[PDB]
Amino acid sequence: GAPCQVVLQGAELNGILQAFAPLRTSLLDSLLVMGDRGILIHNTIFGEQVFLPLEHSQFSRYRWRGPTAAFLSLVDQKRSLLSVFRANQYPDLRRVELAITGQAPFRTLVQRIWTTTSDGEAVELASETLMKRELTSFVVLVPQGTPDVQLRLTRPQLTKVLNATGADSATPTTFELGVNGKFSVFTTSTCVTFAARENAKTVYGENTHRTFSVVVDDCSMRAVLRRLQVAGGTLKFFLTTPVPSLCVTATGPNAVSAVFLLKPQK
Amino acid sequence: GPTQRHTYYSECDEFRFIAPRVLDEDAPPEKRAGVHDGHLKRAPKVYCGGDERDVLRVGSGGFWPRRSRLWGGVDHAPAGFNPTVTVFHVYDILENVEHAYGMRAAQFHARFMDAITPTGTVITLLGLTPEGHRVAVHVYGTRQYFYMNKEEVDRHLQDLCERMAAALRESPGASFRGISADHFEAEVVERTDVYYYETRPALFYRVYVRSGRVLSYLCDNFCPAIKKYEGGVDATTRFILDNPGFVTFGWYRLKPGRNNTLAQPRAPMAFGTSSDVEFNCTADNLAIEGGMSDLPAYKLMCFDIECKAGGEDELAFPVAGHPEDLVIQISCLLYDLSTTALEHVLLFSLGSCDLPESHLNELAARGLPTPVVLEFDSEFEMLLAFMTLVKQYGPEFVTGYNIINFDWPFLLAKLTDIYKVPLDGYGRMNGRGVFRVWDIGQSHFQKRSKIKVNGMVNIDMYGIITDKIKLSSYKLNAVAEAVLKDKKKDLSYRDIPAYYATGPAQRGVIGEYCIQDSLLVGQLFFKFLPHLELSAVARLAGINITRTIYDGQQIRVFTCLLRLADQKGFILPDTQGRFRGAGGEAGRHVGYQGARVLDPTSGFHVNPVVVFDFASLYPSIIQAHNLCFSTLSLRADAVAHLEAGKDYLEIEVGGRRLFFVKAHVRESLLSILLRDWLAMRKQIRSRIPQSSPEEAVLLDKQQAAIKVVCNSVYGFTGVQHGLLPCLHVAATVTTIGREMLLATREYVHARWAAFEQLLADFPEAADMRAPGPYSMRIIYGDTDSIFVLCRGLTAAGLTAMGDKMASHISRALFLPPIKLECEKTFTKLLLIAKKKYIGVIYGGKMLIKGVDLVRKNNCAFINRTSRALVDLLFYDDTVSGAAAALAERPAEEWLARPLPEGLQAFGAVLVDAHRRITDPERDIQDFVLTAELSRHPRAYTNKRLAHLTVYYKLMARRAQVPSIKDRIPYVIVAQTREVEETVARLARKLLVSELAEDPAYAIAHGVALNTDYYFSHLLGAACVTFKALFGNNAKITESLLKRFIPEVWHPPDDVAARLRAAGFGAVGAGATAEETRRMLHRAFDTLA
DNA sequence: ACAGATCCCCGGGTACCGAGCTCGAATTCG
DNA sequence: CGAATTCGAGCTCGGTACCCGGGGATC
Ligand SMILES: [Mg+2]
Ligand SMILES: [Mg+2]
Ligand SMILES: [Mg+2]
Repeated sequence: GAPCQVVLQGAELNGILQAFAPLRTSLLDSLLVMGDRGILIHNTIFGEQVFLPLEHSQFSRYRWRGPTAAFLSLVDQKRSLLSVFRANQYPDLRRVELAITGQAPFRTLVQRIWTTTSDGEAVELASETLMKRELTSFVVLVPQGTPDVQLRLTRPQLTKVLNATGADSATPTTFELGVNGKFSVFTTSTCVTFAARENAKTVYGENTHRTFSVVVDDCSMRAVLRRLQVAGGTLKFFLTTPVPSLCVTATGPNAVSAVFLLKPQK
Repeated sequence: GPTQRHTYYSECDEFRFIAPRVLDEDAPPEKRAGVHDGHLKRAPKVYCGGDERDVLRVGSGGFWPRRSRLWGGVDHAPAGFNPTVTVFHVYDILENVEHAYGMRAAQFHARFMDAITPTGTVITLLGLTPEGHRVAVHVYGTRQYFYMNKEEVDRHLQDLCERMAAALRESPGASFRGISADHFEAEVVERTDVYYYETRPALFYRVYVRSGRVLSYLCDNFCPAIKKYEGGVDATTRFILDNPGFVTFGWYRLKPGRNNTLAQPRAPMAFGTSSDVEFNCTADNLAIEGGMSDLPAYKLMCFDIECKAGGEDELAFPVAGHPEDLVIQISCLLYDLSTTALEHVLLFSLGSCDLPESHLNELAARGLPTPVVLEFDSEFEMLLAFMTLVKQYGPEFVTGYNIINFDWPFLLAKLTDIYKVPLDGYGRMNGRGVFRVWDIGQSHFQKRSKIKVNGMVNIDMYGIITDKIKLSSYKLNAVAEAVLKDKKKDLSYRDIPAYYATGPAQRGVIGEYCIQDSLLVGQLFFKFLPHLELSAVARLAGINITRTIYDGQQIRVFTCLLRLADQKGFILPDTQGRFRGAGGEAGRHVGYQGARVLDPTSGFHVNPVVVFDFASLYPSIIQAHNLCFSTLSLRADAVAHLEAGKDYLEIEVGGRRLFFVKAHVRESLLSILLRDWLAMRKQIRSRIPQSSPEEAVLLDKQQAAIKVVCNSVYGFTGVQHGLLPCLHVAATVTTIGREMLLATREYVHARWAAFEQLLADFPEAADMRAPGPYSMRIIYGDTDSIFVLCRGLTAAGLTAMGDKMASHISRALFLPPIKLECEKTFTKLLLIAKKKYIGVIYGGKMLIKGVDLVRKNNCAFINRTSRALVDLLFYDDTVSGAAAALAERPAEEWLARPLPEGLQAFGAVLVDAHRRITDPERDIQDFVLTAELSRHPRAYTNKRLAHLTVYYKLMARRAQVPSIKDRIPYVIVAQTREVEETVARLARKLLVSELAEDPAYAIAHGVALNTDYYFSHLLGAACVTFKALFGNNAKITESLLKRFIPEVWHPPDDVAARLRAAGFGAVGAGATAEETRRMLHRAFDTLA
């Protein structure tokens, strides 16, 4: 019936339930952008950009046709299209059916939930099922390119770095990879240093030789990255282009990422 | 010379020349701004065509119509001028307390000199002789009088003993003096108190006072323990109720009353009122002769003010007290009130004035007299000419637009403060008269700003059009547009002293706007003819016209009750110590339970909803069960000699179990008072079926205006601290009302709820059966209605038979005066809330009853759009079907399943209303909210109010300060950083109160409006009416109605400049539609 | 020196508790 | 030795109840 039918069947659904769980009540003001390739989730968190791809393999099957739609997630302005995945709401879940039946401008998306009943049974609760509608005209600025030094900065040390950052605008922190892979987060208060490679200070990345020094002037980096509560697992660095961008990705089952703008250097 | 001397300027040689020093171009550009000041030794002067005639020289013949016979004594009438008059028309009765030593050269007859002999009260009747002469007939010998129990005056004090006591008991802190035996009379008379059926006749002293001091005795001075019985009745009412049949606006005749005594014209030099022929009849030389039904050429004047403001700021609304803010020019149209004719179109100007030839030609092309423009060099010498016109020409009726608030108080404030000239003589009596404007704005308890002038009936049209039409903003431009289908061209004040500083060719444009304004006023007065409609109630009540315009509704009802009281051996007690002594026991006070509102079965109701209405319910409960004070026995001793059910009624009203006596052992006064008024509303409802569809609407509002004065009977009873409060009768009235509705519902449900019982009672319904299943189910009531949803019946003749149901239920349940009527039948009624409903009458007009679209606050823009949504629901067809389809599923179940494909037309007007709000080419005057000031703004408990905020913004920037009860316009201006330093300088998601702004200030300074406020308010209005379809919860509708509106997202632009600069891609609208997909495909590989 | 009534719904502006929020200064736990 | 849980204190802001006040409906 609906051309664009996407379903989360139980094994994959408990995959994405754990992927969404850590980000408690963040991204429930998201903007879901859905195209042929999955679904991407966007938001401003402490005035900074944050993203979450949901590519096909994540959930059971995806089928989509026509223009990419964008659904301003907060549905009826208190309830949220992604509430279903908060990992303690609707606890013993089963198949969730996102489908959109419209045509191109005025698409509308129905989130149908199903809830176990312990025989193998399940009750579709058509009491909390959601009905959103496509934003008519939506412009969202999405990261692009390929980073030039992606290092894997793992779970402890991505606390060390955010603590190494400072409180307010007085004190700009400075990421500076030097020759032979120093990768130090310098600032007036304290400094954290690493080995950059291709014994638990071996920060594994690739093509790290392309030296940079960059300075982060947003005081928010600890704020948002902690708010997301990432386990770390990569800093993505885009140096080439003006106002180089520091994005940061986690490596658990989720892929939430947060682009940090930086002041002109390298 | 005269005996009663005249107190109106008849001569002058010194005044306060004030003349803005722009009229004299013999000074360079430095002495242009400002105004002169300083006395002069010339007698004042008017130029009209290039003639000089000192303003106060009656004689050769003036630039104005002289309609007087006297001027400063010197009789200016043709010699031998002795009209005989015996049929005169009276419009205003005055009381004046003249004296015997004050009139000795009057040469009266001895009868008259005896009437006043110490002093006395002389009722001047005042009017026109049909030929045209202004007659003033002075009627002597009318004494006001108050009664007092014989016992209580025989203990507190302990006939001539009484008056000798009371005469000098007044003495302390003298304001009276020389008060002797001959100033009061007692006589023992035998009468019953009005209250309760148990109350026996007793013996009272009738105290006849000589003049206008009863109010002292009836004030707490004399003896507070003694209950004075009727002390508020005037000399005038004691003249109108005891001479039988006399009416205070009606033709009289002058008859040789008794002894063959004869009325006595005065000599011209003893005239108490500047009029042509004056007479000294007594109480009973008059007769009331009828059959003559005419209105004798009373000259209505219709005048306006235009005022300038000077000294150091020109864009400042002028203020009366300032010697420099000064009146420039005033229209004065003079009409004839018998033929609706216009003559003489006078305009008074301060200095040279022309008039554009367009104005003179438009007027002559309308058959209106050529304007007469009088050029006065000095402002005082203008406002003396103007109140020499209103004392020589002597308009009986006066009119204006906002005369009570801005025109007259400016003019009088300017005379009395700044030029110090008595206004007491410029009324109709040439000395010791009343010329007063009472403003409400004195932190007070009244609702009227009253002007009383001595013998002139100041019918303002702001009152009248604020009681006849339900219009958001009552400024003359808008009321001319709405009421006359006209297009007026305004002149905002701000540009007045730019048209004045130029030569006369722009003072002419000011005179154009004055005359064209006051001719419009004249047109509204003759459209609504207030003088006839207030005349009818002045006749019916006994109050003057001047007291039926400005003194509320307890007085007309008390006065009719007083004429019924003192013909039945009754006396009407006077309770005093009113509310600033309050109720004596040593948020809004509801003195009793008032009415029922049955629960509305909220919903759209496609089936015929046939309404039944009691016909003026309360006044037929004060008659069906003869509820008055006089039958109120509220104990059970005095109704013991009569039997239950046939001679009295028991009603637990508050728990009291009042016993109300039946009709044949005592008859009410409220039942009998109401019988006269009801036939008056019955004649004004008679005339409706035979009139024009626009002259029917004025005889619709005259019958509503008497529905209020008949139901005021009930009201007047139920007031607290009023003139005759009896909350027992009012509580009962409402009790029987609530009961009568529940009786009707337990009869319509039990009797007619199987269709075969309809067929056995009205066999004309055999063919009225529409196919569906039958149910007669009352779904709504109100103080009289009962909306009977009749399901399974065709609407075609449901009013045909419904006249029969309303005649069956009436006869079968209620007493014969009570009449249930089937006034309407709706099809497609929407029952949104308790007193709110929209429904389309059978085959035609829509009845919108109070849904935030029938009320004066809400912005015009939002009223046009919900007014189109209601049409898209009732009149349209797919939408009506769809709306009815939104009953199949509870409210919750439309938040998932889409709206059933008929309402895509409903939503279009919401997305389109949202598209229009955002356009930068909006017109502020379409987005203007407005709300009533309603109180002195310092008496407000809650001071953080939108309109209040705009009232202080107005008054702070020297602008027009809207007098109490003026609708304050206010548009809500965008929240910006200039609406946030202004609050802080005057002191952060700002309240709607502190974004209020006057639209004059919102157009001259190009401020944005809130497009969040006004659209959230449009969905607020839409939601309140349309909740009724969805379940009647406003949260579901608010969530479903706004789903229609497209939502759009962009990064806050500068951030996009930075992001773009960071080399991101824009994905959507800001690109075109094939730049979004390809690059958003790349972004995924980036983050993946 | 003045003077019909009550009932009723919304909207704006307060002033709570509170349920849900992360966000820490001890922690129990590896 | 380790730095990985917690039940405490700060948050919002929903959403209650409140008043008021505007302004209808009904007599
Ligand atoms: Mg005016
Ligand atoms: Mg009625
Ligand atoms: Mg009727």
